[PDB]
Amino acid sequence: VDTKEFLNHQVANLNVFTVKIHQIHWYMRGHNFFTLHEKMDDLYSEFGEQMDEVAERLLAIGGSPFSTLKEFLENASVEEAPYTKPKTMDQLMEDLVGTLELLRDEYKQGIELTDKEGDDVTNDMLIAFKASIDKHIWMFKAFLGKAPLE
Amino acid sequence: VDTKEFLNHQVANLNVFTVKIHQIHWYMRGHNFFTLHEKMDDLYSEFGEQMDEVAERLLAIGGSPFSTLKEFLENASVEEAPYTKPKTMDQLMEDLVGTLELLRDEYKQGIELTDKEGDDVTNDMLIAFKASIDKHIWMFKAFLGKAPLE
Amino acid sequence: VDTKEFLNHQVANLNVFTVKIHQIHWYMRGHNFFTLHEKMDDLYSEFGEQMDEVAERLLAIGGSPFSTLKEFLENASVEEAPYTKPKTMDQLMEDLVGTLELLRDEYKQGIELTDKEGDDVTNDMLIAFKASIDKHIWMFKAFLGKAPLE
Amino acid sequence: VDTKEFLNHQVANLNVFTVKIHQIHWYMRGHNFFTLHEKMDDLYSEFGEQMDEVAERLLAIGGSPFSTLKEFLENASVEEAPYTKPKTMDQLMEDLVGTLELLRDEYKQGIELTDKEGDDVTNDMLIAFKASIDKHIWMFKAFLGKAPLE
Amino acid sequence: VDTKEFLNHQVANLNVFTVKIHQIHWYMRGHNFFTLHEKMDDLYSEFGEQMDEVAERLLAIGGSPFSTLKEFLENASVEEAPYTKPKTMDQLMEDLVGTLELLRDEYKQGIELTDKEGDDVTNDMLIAFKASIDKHIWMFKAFLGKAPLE
Amino acid sequence: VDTKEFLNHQVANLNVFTVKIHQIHWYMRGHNFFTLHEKMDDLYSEFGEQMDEVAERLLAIGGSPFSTLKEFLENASVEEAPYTKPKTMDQLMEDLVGTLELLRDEYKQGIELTDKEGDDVTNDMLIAFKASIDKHIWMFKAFLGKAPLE
Amino acid sequence: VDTKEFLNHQVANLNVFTVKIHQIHWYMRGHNFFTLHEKMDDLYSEFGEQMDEVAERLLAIGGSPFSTLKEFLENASVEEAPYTKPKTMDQLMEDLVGTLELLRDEYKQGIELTDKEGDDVTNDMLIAFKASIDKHIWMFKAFLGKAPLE
Amino acid sequence: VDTKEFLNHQVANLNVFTVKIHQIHWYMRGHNFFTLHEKMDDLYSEFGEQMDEVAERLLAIGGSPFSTLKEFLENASVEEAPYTKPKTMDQLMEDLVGTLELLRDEYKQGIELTDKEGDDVTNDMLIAFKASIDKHIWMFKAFLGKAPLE
Amino acid sequence: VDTKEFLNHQVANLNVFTVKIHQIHWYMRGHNFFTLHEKMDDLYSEFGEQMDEVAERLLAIGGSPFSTLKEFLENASVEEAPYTKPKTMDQLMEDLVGTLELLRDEYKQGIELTDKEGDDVTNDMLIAFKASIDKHIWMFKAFLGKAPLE
Amino acid sequence: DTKEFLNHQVANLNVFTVKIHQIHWYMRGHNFFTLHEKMDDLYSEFGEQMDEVAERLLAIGGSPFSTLKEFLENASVEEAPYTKPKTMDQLMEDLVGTLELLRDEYKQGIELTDKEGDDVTNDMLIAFKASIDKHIWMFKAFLGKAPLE
Amino acid sequence: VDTKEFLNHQVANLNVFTVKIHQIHWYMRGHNFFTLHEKMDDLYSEFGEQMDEVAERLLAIGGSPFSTLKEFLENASVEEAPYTKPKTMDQLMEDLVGTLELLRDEYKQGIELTDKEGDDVTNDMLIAFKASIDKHIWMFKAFLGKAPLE
Amino acid sequence: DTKEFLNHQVANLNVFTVKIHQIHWYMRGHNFFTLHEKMDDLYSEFGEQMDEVAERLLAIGGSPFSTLKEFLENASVEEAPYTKPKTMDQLMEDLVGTLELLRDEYKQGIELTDKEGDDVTNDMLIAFKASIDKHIWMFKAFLGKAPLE
Repeated sequence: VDTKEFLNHQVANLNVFTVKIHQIHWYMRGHNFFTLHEKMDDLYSEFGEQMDEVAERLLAIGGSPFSTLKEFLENASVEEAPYTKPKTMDQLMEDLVGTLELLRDEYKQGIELTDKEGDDVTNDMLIAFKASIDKHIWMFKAFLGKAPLE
Repeated sequence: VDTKEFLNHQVANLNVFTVKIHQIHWYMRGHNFFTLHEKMDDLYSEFGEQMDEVAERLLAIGGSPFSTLKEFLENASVEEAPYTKPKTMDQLMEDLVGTLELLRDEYKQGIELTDKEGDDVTNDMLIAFKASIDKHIWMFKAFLGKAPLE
Repeated sequence: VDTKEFLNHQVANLNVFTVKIHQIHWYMRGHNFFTLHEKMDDLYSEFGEQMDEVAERLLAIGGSPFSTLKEFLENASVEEAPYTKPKTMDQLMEDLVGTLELLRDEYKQGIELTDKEGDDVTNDMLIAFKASIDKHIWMFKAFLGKAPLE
Repeated sequence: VDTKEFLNHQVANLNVFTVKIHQIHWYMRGHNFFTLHEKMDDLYSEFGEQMDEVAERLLAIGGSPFSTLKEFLENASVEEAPYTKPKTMDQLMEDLVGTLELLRDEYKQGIELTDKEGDDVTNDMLIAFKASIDKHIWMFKAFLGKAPLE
Repeated sequence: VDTKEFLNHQVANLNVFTVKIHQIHWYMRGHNFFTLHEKMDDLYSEFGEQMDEVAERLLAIGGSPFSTLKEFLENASVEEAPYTKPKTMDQLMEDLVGTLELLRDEYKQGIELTDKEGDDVTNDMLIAFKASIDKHIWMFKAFLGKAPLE
Repeated sequence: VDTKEFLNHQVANLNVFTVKIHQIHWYMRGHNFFTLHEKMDDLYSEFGEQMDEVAERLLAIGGSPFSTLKEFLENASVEEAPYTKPKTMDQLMEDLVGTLELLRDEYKQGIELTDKEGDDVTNDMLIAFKASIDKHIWMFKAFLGKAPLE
Repeated sequence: VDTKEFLNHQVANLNVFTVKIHQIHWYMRGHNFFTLHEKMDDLYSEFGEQMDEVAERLLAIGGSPFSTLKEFLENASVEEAPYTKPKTMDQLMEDLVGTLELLRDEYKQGIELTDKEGDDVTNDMLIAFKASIDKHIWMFKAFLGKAPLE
Repeated sequence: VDTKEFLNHQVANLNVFTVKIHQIHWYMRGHNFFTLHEKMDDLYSEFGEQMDEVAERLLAIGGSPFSTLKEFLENASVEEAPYTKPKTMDQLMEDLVGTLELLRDEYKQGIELTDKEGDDVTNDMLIAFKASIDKHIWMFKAFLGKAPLE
Repeated sequence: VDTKEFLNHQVANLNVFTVKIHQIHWYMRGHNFFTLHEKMDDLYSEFGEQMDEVAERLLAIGGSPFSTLKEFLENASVEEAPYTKPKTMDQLMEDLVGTLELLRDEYKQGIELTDKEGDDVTNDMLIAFKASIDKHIWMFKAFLGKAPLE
Repeated sequence: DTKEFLNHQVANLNVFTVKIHQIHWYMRGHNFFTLHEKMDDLYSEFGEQMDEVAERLLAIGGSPFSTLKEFLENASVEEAPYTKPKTMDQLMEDLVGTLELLRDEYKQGIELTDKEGDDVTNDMLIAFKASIDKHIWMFKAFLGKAPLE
Repeated sequence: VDTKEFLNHQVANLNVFTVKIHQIHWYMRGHNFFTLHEKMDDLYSEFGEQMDEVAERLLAIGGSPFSTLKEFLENASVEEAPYTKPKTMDQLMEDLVGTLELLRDEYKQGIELTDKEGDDVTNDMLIAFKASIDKHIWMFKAFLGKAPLE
Repeated sequence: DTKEFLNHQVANLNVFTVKIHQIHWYMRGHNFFTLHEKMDDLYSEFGEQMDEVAERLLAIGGSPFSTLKEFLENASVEEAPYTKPKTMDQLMEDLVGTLELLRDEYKQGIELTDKEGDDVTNDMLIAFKASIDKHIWMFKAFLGKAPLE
């Protein structure tokens, strides 16, 4: 697996993720609704920007980003489920935290990979994104009454 | 079809549409690249906001929006295709104009539908969206050297 | 009943309502105090502006808005009660949602009435207000762990 | 008359009207000069925008807007007279109020017309403009010490 | 009388007063309509904020603010009258100046009282409010062609 | 021709010119549509401001500005034609550049005239406007692939 | 008389003038109070800036600006009188207009003088200031129901 | 104690207090994490500013503020404890409320002290700070479901 | 002396003081020119606003402010001298510090006076001004290498 | 070493910004307005790169070139007088070429500073290269070409 | 020493350092007082932000930041001394520059350590902070007339 | 003529902005922060003068110099490499000197364009000179000197 395949894989991942953030944003209920609803708006913007930047980096290294929902589903390792049963706020936030941890570890693989391949720019980009992702994992786990690595 | 089903269909449509806008945004080449590149960012934001407002309206009337790429693919009438053969700027803009016209005509059907069901709010929302889509159809058709309805 | 009497009635209702928003704003306690306190400031501004526009529209059609607390009490259908026994955040929010539902249904009546008398402008105004009120009913009921319209 | 002809007619009307607004802006005298001078600047921008939006709407439905002073004079029903003998602030404001009432009633006819032809977007646009015109008529008639419908 | 009762009394007074400002804002006519209309918006905001700070200060000292129109009418010393006969701009402004003078003198009483009970914070708050009210009395009486305190 | 009549003549010119800018704005088609569409918006604001400043200067020197479309048509040397046969983007831009060169030359005569009459203020004003016009001629001729003085 | 003496004379003049503007600002009474009071704030700032720029220009040409009230009184041709008798709004505005006309004519002498002396920078500065002064003379005379040169 | 010693003591207190605010900011967990996390950012800035202003006031009256952590620990009466065992949101907020009450009462003593020594400026400064502290105590006690003085 | 006479004396003082600030602003030379030049602009604005607020307070309590340079010269205790012999930056700053100390001590006398006359508003106003002056005395004395009270 | 490289890039970046102005002044064609404003943007961005590089060189104890003579004597970027405007595609080709030169030279600087343990200068150059790569994609797309083409 | 302990040690360092910046801010005297006073304000904000970011990073990797002055004193290697004997501006700046060089070198060890442990995020963060610190050392040493590495 | 003058000032202004950067990078002393930011301000202002002059030259049918070589060959402003930082007073003396040179040359351009009937270029140069005179007063005051001294 090389840099282009990793960035394209993350394009698929991030599209599935922003749709998931919309799902939480729309279906959440409970006493933390206002704060976590606005917060999901913030996350949607942030990872939409991550997605645009990953696609633009892929383009800049001569790659071709996935650009259809078909390709995003076919290639993403992030998972999604239709919202049938009502979920508690904690359950939605655990789904979010799980996806954030997936994206963190996959980005770690991308950082190591781009280091071996000598792609310093992509490396730096992935590191910055991971920094934000770690911050979120800490904050949302704090919401869940848990330690970041718990 | 009723109002809830129509709005949900438009949620699917707009997700497919915004990803299509991203496709044009990433893969376009030619002398108009900078202008239409920024223009695609603007359209992405605008129809992202349309989708947000449609989903929020569907929520406010007791509906349940589609919230996965699987559901969007299963329900959208907007057509997507992976970017394989290279396309000219005029060709990408013709795809954009085509989907805008589809959304226009479906929005007209939704306006008549909601006006028949007595949902005044959704009616007004759809009319505002159509106002904007008609403007975009005029402008992009002008870019293509054509009259709006031609 | 005609358009003028309806708008004036809503002047009375909206004054009683903004004062109610102040009651909730001042007397609320519980873990969501900070978020819901700011939220009540927002609602006070929003419905203060709704009240200003209803009065200005009433003036523009040749009407005379109620302009004293006495007239407001005499004509408003929104009910107010002095704050004697402590209420929980959920009790205050249920009162708020109740008044929002009252305003939604009465605004629906005004939309139908103004559409019957051929007052297009007042109709459009009430429809925009109802759009926002429906949004609020969804969000606050979501705060209460309930579906909108439930 | 149909929708296209009506919109074009209002383009001519709005050009004659904005020029009249400039006339009052330039020639007014009296103790309310500073307030009403700035106010005329505001109206000039607002009705310049109405004109731009009416023309863009006309373009979007396949029409061809008038685009010369000759066509405006030949087609406008708004009436203009060169400033000759000095006029009082109340006289100029009466001219403005009269033209505003002309535009109000003609917009009423257009709202009915677009409602008959099923042009929902143009109907909504004209309704918004009429809301603003009604507000202005109330305020300027108040300036003249008169009721909005007096 | 003590500090809590005074602040609550001013809650009632300021609610009756802001509604009065709305009455003047809506019903005014004459050559100064535009300037005094905007000015009334400013006063409504300013004394709305004074009312919010008086209530928040009352809460902060362990008091319970009046929070209904009924309590406001029952306890406020500011007098309100329904708008039946037309009033001139000068009559409305004289009513406004009168209520400002009432508030000035009562605030003077509260400054002396709170200085007597050792409530430094409430004293400082009332003194700032009186500073502004005195400024308003000067300016509006100047509008009336009169000296302040005359 | 003296200074007052020169400024009034330019009031007419600038009114016919801004309407022409609107014509180009509305009827343009082709690949440069978006950039030149916004650019025409900018030019309309700028030359509207020049016109307002010219009229205010005419007022300040004891003049009486033209304030009707009839006066503008009778006195303007700028040429207008209703948009009948379709024109290319280069043709509309060549019309615009032509009118700009007309305004440049007439302003040159106004600068010489005002220097002759000792009108330092109007001289300075016309020089500033001419600076702007010269820049516009350079940029639009560069757009047309032409030298500024070509 | 040379450039330095003229600029220093205008430093004295402008200081006396800004104090006069404060006088009008403080002592004015009448129905135009709010507009003309704020307007005097605007004028105070504008001519304070003229004064700073004249002094900085004098410094830049090797001169030494007056910098005491003593020097301002001893050198200014603008006149001032203590406010003893109450004046009407029109009387204050006539005093202002008179001072503006004095400053206009003296600036005209400075423009001619700096032209003969070849001081283009000071010339341009004085011309810009005069442009504003003419605009004010027109506007304030319009307030007085008079033509600018009347 | 005199004014200088009191102000220096409050410098030490405010440094210990801001560090405590950071402690709560970092270690909080629970469903209100996002709101109270931002809230702690706000308090950290506000009380950082109180500290800066207290120190600058101390400098202005000829005192010498503590300027090392050692002096802060040796002189502060605010008490700090390292975060060891996990604490609930209510436990941390109780610590904050307690420290706020300590600062409130000590500020009361300082207001009396500066009032005795005739230090009007420091008296006023401490009164403003106490107003803010009283507001915070009301709000945070409301968060804990308690009355401000309970 | 009473409150009105004191405030009027301070109007005279502050006019002389702001002109002195302008003198330092124009004539200063040395390595600190840029910093102290901007600093003088800031002080000019600040004490200009002090003078505005003092005059407005004098108006609000029924007084009549001095409004000519003649009256300011006749009544101010602040000393001005024409700039003849060149002065160093330290010397100009010592003049500034001297006048700031004069205003401080006179403001202390006014604070005691107004507190004795029971004018709480003017008392608070003067205390705020003294707070700022004490800060400035600290900073400029620090610039001069001195302790505040030295 | 690192100092020699950064100073070289000061010269390169001064020649480059002057060239950006050259394109800004001499461009003609239907894309004039968009690319004219675009050249303003590029001039700001690489003006800032140049300032930031010089500040880094100073921060590590170096002395930046600060005269046009030193820039000409040291820069590897190439400039040519325009008599003459050239087509828009020609100017964009020149710009893309200089961008690729700066990209590759910056890559050499990243490797150099990595070997020398200058983490800060390494990070700075990586950030600049990220932007330069984006520009190469966009201007190459303008020219109807793939990025690495 | 590992990454968690390194970051915590830097939390202590940055707290002692910001308090030191406050010391310099408060006690500085001399001709450069104003510029360096504001500059110390800026440094305090910047290094406060570095400290907050370091603690948030420590939290994100499963660490527990020091959160008391006692922990800061016991763990910080940055040196502080109470301000007793007066110091010159160059002495305070030399203390500041010294602490900056300490932080630069300790951050260099943290960069090497984090590179060793594979902590790409913390590595990148420390590099950004070190970039800023290197710039500050250059600028402050230039202020002291010294070379950066001198 | 006017075109020759404006193009000469393009060269002058490019040499000047590079010199402003030179002062910005090499200054040391107690006034470092104020004059460092001040040099940022001057670089922006004369950068804009340079752009505006070039745009005027284009607007009158000229072709601006657009390479460092042309700037060196045509500019009357003088530059010297700094090895070497120099005192703050020395850098400010150099700056004031270039400002006076630009002032006098701009005066010649005002007279020239006045004789040639180019009112626009005349007004532009007069505005620039106004600013340059203000700067000469302020920097001369910084040096403890009278403006025309």
